[PDB]
Amino acid sequence: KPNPLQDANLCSRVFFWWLNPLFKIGHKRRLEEDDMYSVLPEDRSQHLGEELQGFWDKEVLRAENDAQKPSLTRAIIKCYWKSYLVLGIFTLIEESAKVIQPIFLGKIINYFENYDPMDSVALNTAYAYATVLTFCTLILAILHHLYFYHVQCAGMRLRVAMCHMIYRKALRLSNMAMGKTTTGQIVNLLSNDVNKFDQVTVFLHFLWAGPLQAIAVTALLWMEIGISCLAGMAVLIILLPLQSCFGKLFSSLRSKTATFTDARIRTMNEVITGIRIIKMYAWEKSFSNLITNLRKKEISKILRSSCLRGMNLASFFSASKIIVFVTFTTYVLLGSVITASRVFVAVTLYGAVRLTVTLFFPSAIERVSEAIVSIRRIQTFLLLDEISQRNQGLSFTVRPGELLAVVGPVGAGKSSLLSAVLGELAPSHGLVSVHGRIAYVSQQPWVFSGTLRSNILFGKKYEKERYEKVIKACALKKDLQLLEDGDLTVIGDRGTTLSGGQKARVNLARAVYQDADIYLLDDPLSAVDAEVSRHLFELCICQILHEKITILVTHQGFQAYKNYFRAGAHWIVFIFLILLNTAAQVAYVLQDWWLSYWANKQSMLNTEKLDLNWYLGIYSGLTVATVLFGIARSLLVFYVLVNSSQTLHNKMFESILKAPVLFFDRNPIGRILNRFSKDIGHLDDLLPLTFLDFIQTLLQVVGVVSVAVAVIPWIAIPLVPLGIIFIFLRRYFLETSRDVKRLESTTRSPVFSHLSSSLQGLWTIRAYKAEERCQELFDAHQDLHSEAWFLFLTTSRWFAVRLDAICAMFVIIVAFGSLILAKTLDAGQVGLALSYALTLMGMFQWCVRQSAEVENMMISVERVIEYTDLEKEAPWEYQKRPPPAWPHEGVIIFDNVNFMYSPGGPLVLKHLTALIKSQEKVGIVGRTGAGKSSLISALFRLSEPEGKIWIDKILTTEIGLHDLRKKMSIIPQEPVLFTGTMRKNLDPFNEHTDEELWNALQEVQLKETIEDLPGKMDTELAESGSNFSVGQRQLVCLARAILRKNQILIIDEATANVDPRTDELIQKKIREKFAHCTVLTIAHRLNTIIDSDKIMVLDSGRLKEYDEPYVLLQNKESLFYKMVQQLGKAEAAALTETAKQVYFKRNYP
Ligand SMILES: CC(C)CCC[C@@H](C)[C@H]1CC[C@H]2[C@@H]3CC=C4C[C@@H](OC(=O)CCC(=O)O)CC[C@]4(C)[C@H]3CC[C@]12C
Ligand SMILES: CC(C)CCC[C@@H](C)[C@H]1CC[C@H]2[C@@H]3CC=C4C[C@@H](OC(=O)CCC(=O)O)CC[C@]4(C)[C@H]3CC[C@]12C
Ligand SMILES: CC(C)CCC[C@@H](C)[C@H]1CC[C@H]2[C@@H]3CC=C4C[C@@H](OC(=O)CCC(=O)O)CC[C@]4(C)[C@H]3CC[C@]12C
Ligand SMILES: CC(C)CCC[C@@H](C)[C@H]1CC[C@H]2[C@@H]3CC=C4C[C@@H](OC(=O)CCC(=O)O)CC[C@]4(C)[C@H]3CC[C@]12C
Ligand SMILES: CC(C)CCC[C@@H](C)[C@H]1CC[C@H]2[C@@H]3CC=C4C[C@@H](O)CC[C@]4(C)[C@H]3CC[C@]12C
Ligand SMILES: CC(C)CCC[C@@H](C)[C@H]1CC[C@H]2[C@@H]3CC=C4C[C@@H](O)CC[C@]4(C)[C@H]3CC[C@]12C
Ligand SMILES: CC(C)CCC[C@@H](C)[C@H]1CC[C@H]2[C@@H]3CC=C4C[C@@H](O)CC[C@]4(C)[C@H]3CC[C@]12C
Repeated sequence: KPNPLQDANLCSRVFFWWLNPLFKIGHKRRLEEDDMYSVLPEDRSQHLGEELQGFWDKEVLRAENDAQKPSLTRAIIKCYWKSYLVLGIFTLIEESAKVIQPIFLGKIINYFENYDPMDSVALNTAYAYATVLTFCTLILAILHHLYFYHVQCAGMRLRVAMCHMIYRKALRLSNMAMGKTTTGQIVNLLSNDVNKFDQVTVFLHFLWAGPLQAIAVTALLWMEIGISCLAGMAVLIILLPLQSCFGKLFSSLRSKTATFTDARIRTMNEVITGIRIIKMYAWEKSFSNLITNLRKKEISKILRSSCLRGMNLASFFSASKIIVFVTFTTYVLLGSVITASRVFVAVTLYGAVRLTVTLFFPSAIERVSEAIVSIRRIQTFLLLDEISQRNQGLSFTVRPGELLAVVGPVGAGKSSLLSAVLGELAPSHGLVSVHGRIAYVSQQPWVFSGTLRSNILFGKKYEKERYEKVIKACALKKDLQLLEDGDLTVIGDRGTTLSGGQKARVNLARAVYQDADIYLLDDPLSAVDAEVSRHLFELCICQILHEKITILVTHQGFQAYKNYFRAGAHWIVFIFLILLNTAAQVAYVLQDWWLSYWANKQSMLNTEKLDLNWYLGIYSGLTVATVLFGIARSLLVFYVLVNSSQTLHNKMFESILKAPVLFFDRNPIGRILNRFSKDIGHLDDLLPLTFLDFIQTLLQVVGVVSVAVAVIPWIAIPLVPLGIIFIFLRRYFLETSRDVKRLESTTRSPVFSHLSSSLQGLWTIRAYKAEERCQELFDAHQDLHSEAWFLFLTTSRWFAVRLDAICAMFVIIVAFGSLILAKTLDAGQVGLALSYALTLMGMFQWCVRQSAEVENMMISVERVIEYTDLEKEAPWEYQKRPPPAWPHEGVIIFDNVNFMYSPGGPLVLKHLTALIKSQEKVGIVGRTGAGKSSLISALFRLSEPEGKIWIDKILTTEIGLHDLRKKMSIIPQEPVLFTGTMRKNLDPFNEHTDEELWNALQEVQLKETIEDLPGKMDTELAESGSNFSVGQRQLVCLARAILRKNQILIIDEATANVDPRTDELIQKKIREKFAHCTVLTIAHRLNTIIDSDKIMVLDSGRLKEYDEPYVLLQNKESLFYKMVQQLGKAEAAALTETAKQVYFKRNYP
């Protein structure tokens, strides 16, 4: 993949003319990894890493010789100073041009001030000054992009070399070092701490170009207006601590909102995870109340932070107005007069120095601080003790052809012995002599990123016959056939596409194919079956390894915007907001126009004087109006958008609380929580800020264009082509930038994956001498990502060059049409128009970038609105409320009941017809998934069933959901305890008394177990009772059932893996607590339901038998007797005897 940048001229490199085919291809179709350009030889990972490693080694040697600490910063400087000096030269030139061009602007205005229609030498000099101004504009607009690309490439090179050296160090760390650190510390310092180097170089040269530019601008201002510049300079200086305090207060406000956002997200996770149980118990109202309280508490602080951010933006908007106001107020109060040549030179110089002071210097300070911190961290990492290069009283030897075996309990030291053999255990005393290639198998299987064939090869050359022999010996044919691509299938991190046995088999195959002199195996057959383990142990060891040293360890659009804005406030508020923004921009421009009018009226004079009171009063009024309107616009925009976010969140949460269980079955929990964690997070604190910034910048651009058009009406003619070209160019760019932005995102993850895999299997990597091959693989992975970072930089520069070309064409048109039509213009108009044209720079590009960011961020709004209108089940309440004691008896009649999880899916129940008399015990038996689990769903109307179900001669489908689910108790398979007090977990609605709760706890025998915590019952618990036992949770649910005290009770899978003592306790309490309540039990074991009055028999969703268990046991052809006989003989006899005893005791007293 040749890189056309290698064969480009200087003219083709300044304008990025070599990137056109890529944009054409991206416009035609989509871009893949085959469409990228290979990196230049000077940008390869190995080259940069080796250079920086040599410099760092020299620095470390010098520091050790001089007996002091080494400096990674000093090494980096000594490496990159030569290449970073020339960028300093060009930034010096750029800042010089920025400072210089106001002088020629003022000279053009001065020509306009002494207009003589007959003189031509003055006109020629004015044309020359305009030409020099255009040259400065072209220097600032054209070459800056190549300069910026080189500046960013320097930081990219620094980051790549950093990553290479970090990986090289991490590949040889000692065991004590690995014990001190973790596998996450190495990953994070390369995933987030090395990215500071991409941004440190952009602002690195402003630390000396900020103060110098400020001093030069102050000197020029003193030359122009005099001592009056000190007021503007004082305001500009004061602007820095104000911003520092704003930041220090916003951070404090945000750290207080985070503590509520986290609690809200945790509660959301809990309710989403336990949605079936919450719907079963009808507690959605309580959870809604809790979430509403938390959301309101978070929203208050979000409102405070939004107000602070709006004030910050208003201050940024009106700072220039305030500076110019104070400067010229003192200028005219000291006794001088106002002229257009000086006013609009001071304005331009103040604008330049204001951008420099308020943005570039603080950004440089912050990024340099972060970079220094990161360099300190990396220097700390690069100095841990490393393994020395190979130059109780264990003493044994092993010869080739000997299958040594070690058998012992866990913790004996077999793994430690193998590590000592490999050299991992440092010999405190004794001597270990190991010579030759060593093959090692770790206890835990390890598979690195790549394919199965690549994993087996481990970098070795592929051989067909050897690979086939190894595969056949390892019995991997079935595992290969299990995959789609066979042996070429890509295995993900931790083998997500395979199993543990498959990973172990692949590792064994790789070890065998490596063909080492010494073979070491650790726990090979523990995680696999019997036949495969025997086949391995025989035909891959006793024959293959019979000639090798062996040691073995064995154990055997537009609607989106419309809805987003309509959710915020009524359309009248939108009209008022539009008017407010328009008035703010109008006043902002009218202040400058008033300065121009003052200059013109002073010039057209005569001694007569000007009304200072009048002019200064109108000036101050315009400034005050500008400031107030900016503040109002910012506050109103923030309030409206935050209210929109709040309303959207409320509607979405209310809709998802009522969505049926099918929606939660179809969607994963993480996907559900993403729209409450990330999308709402955007809508709450980033979209309003981005929207307000974009609106501000767009209105400023419109104001500049409007001033230019108003001064010279003919400028509206080239504007139509300049806008059409801009629209088409933006479409053309965005058709490829969005494809490039994802390549650099999906190519970054393999680096971290390889890092994690190499860290995990570091012992296996070092067992063989194949570590340079892993270094080369890491180099290739890093090259594949620097291959897309290159395009990310170059396409952005490509777009910026053409945007700057359009802006510079506009500036040139203004500056030359002013002189062409000089017979009708005057100094004030010319100065105003030309100064605004000069300010258009940077503003245009920032507006475009902010528009792109807003369009990117609207996806969260689209997702939130999509979840806002989900499906809704039957309402919780109906018009006809039931009698207060509708559970009179509990007789339940099923008549022609067909139930399916989803419409159009396979059926589960087929024509169920049965009757359940009050106060009887019913057992349910059958196959797993054969309709046993759908009975509770049909009875609780989780999915609306087909047919008629009668409870006390009332139809279930005729009464509301909350008026039905609340009157029948449920005991789930796995009980869940919700976060909160025991009082909350036993009675969320507070419908009972403390004495009743204590009585229930005594009945379930947790009262004594509870009354020893620091709190009586209000102790906070962990997620789903992590500090409690399964039996404890079951008894808590039993206490819930007793407290509810409903006539109908249903148990589903009571005991699965609980201790027999708690099982017997639960069974006896269930039997002796609910004598007068109808109980339906769905049990997977026949011991618990042997004494039931009747047993339901289900066969593939068909009701087969409905009679007494003894009667069914009498018939041998009955399904119940067959399932009994499957259990055994003695247990079957005991169950039959128990059924006979129950039948005799009940029916025949
Ligand atoms: C980005 C910057 C560093 C490059 C732009 C050039 C500048 C270094 C400036 C500084 C002083 C300027 C000069 C100052 C005064 C004049 C006199 C002026 O008037 C004439 O000599 C008459 C011209 C004519 O008759 O056409 C022409 C422009 C010129 C040479 C200027 C040309 C541009 C100069 C060299
Ligand atoms: C007219 C020109 C030549 C003046 C140049 C400006 C320097 C006198 C100052 C301005 C900003 C300063 C930097 C601001 C921030 C930092 C980070 C800071 O790093 C630390 O050692 C502190 C740890 C941390 O940053 O958390 C101190 C040095 C340094 C590079 C400073 C070095 C001296 C600098 C370049
Ligand atoms: C885009 C729209 C909806 C914004 C609001 C309307 C503006 C386009 C109007 C409202 C008031 C207008 C101003 C009202 C009066 C004048 C005086 C006028 O002064 C002169 O040049 C003549 C001298 C004189 O007025 O005696 C210049 C235009 C200006 C500033 C107008 C500029 C255009 C303004 C700001
Ligand atoms: C002459 C200039 C100042 C324009 C006049 C416009 C004002 C009449 C409007 C425009 C912006 C409005 C403000 C926009 C945003 C806010 C924040 C908003 O939220 C809060 O302060 C919290 C309210 C709560 O928590 O209930 C309350 C209304 C308020 C002050 C508005 C009050 C009325 C304002 C100042
Ligand atoms: C006196 C009138 C005629 C104008 C004379 C031009 C003078 C003032 C110009 C010419 C060269 C200019 C300097 C060129 C280079 C730089 C370095 C830059 O980082 C800050 C601005 C600064 C320091 C400029 C300040 C202004 C400057 C000294
Ligand atoms: C506050 C913004 C939104 C709009 C109001 C702008 C006001 C403050 C400005 C803009 C245009 C100005 C007017 C422009 C021209 C003249 C003609 C002169 O013989 C008397 C003053 C008068 C009439 C000015 C008074 C102040 C003025 C009305
Ligand atoms: C951003 C949008 C919504 C509103 C911005 C409108 C502003 C920037 C425009 C609209 C009308 C314009 C004015 C129209 C007419 C003149 C007279 C001319 O001799 C000097 C400029 C001046 C005074 C213009 C200054 C800029 C102006 C006030």
